Amino acid sequence: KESVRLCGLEYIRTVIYICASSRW
Amino acid sequence: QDLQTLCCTDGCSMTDLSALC
Repeated sequence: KESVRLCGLEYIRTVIYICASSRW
Repeated sequence: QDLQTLCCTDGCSMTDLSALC
């Protein structure tokens, strides 16, 4: 189990980025 | 224990984030 470690803002920023890109 | 919370410990994969998308 190896993944990226995002904390709060870092996580949210990465999530919204992917979510937005997938909507574009 | 939370997905975002444990992300600062265990970590979340790109795929996992896509599931949230």
